[PDB]
Amino acid sequence: HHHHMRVSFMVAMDENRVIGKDNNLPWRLPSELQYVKKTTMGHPLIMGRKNYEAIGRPLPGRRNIIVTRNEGYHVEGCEVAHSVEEVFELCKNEEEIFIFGGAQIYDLFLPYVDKLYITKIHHAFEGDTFFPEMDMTNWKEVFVEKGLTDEKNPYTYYYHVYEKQQ
Amino acid sequence: HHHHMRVSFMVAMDENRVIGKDNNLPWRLPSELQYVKKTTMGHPLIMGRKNYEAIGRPLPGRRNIIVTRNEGYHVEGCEVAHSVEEVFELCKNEEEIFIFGGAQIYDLFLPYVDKLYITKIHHAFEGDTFFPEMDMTNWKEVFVEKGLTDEKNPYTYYYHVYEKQQ
Ligand SMILES: NC(=O)C1=CN([C@@H]2O[C@H](COP(=O)(O)OP(=O)(O)OC[C@H]3O[C@@H](n4cnc5c(N)ncnc54)[C@H](OP(=O)(O)O)[C@@H]3O)[C@@H](O)[C@H]2O)C=CC1
Ligand SMILES: NC(=O)C1=CN([C@@H]2O[C@H](COP(=O)(O)OP(=O)(O)OC[C@H]3O[C@@H](n4cnc5c(N)ncnc54)[C@H](OP(=O)(O)O)[C@@H]3O)[C@@H](O)[C@H]2O)C=CC1
Ligand SMILES: CCc1nc(N)nc(N)c1C#CCc1cc(OC)c(OC)c(OC)c1
Ligand SMILES: CCc1nc(N)nc(N)c1C#CCc1cc(OC)c(OC)c(OC)c1
Repeated sequence: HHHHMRVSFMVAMDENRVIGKDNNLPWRLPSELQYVKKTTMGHPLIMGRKNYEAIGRPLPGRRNIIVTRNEGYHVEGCEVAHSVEEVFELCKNEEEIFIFGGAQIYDLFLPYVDKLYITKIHHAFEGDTFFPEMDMTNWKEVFVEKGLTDEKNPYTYYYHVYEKQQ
Repeated sequence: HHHHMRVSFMVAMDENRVIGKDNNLPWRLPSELQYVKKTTMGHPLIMGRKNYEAIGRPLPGRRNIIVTRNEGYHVEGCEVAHSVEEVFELCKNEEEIFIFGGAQIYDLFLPYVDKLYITKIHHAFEGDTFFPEMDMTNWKEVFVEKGLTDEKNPYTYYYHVYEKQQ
């Protein structure tokens, strides 16, 4: 609408939409992370404050934008926004931005998502944090591929990309 | 028109519109069945008498409505209707109803379909029962996604959803 960048979600979730456990990731898939790095590289990452602090460091090659209500919050090598609109202001001339989680930030940007890069992990983890439900009416799957399952990547998972039609 | 529920078709068919063989399903896709259960949950299932009897049991979490000309027909845990209009009476205040087959019941409700949930299986099965032809002009595809193909689900198939424009 009023904003001009493509708003993409980047997320990995399990069979029951779990994305987190005890303020961390419930699984380790190095190959899935490499897919994430390659796809997001050169584009802003929009992160909830909690998500960012668990990561602990600016992710290289991308604008790191942290979303917080804390008006005195500052991190070296990162930009801080306090609302959806402030993100939109900081990113006004960007081609595409990646909403990178976690759940509160996914909920925040849900009315604006144009494109969904969702990895689906075929396992039911114990967890406390969930990706929001989405009505996929007027969305089309434009990419799907099986993830690498091996000794280092011990679950079955698929990369999916959906694009909003309206 | 005069009825106020959305009339949805729920069907799985192959390359030649085959839906049945010898009064049963020509394939076993448990993942497709999982999609069907999730999509139809909480909404009425409208089933031809033959379709229902092959299933043999009320499907849980949904109003089971059986269409038959047999005026003395009764099944515990299900409702019986004898015409399209009687189904519309039973479902007058429903949000959406799912025409669940088989072919005679799809034929019956064809003039009233608003929405199509079609699974397309990329294989040509031997069969005797077919989904009726439909002119898709004035229909828009509002969702498409690849189904899961694996050891338990040995065919390639896609979920499609179409909505009628008029
Ligand atoms: N599997 C996956 O794809 C991913 C998993 N995760 C997981 O998710 C979990 C973290 O998610 P979650 O707990 O939801 O936290 P978030 O990352 O969503 O961060 C929540 C914080 O965001 C800020 N915030 C929330 N709403 C607003 C608002 N309206 N305006 C301004 N700031 C706001 C607040 O910061 P403040 O308190 O400073 O005001 C809040 O504490 C972790 O387990 C993490 O590992 C995260 C990303 C991806
Ligand atoms: N792949 C898929 O998506 C699906 C496949 N199927 C398959 O389809 C086949 C069954 O289809 P089909 O043989 O056409 O049978 P139906 O399920 O459509 O049942 C036909 C019965 O419906 C009743 N009926 C038909 N017309 C009317 C009417 N105008 N008024 C009142 N009742 C009516 C009659 O009941 P009565 O004789 O009692 O009077 C008739 O015998 C099976 O092979 C099944 O596995 C079924 C559903 C889905
Ligand atoms: C699970 C991966 C992931 N996959 C996908 N498809 N989208 C995402 N948004 C994320 C994510 C995330 C958050 C996240 C990323 C990380 O590496 C960059 C982390 O370092 C190891 C991390 O440590 C706590 C937490
Ligand atoms: C093939 C599935 C199916 N898929 C879709 N997309 N729509 C449908 N309307 C049906 C259907 C049907 C009929 C049907 C359902 C069943 O499980 C609930 C059955 O039990 C195993 C069954 O056994 C004889 C017959």
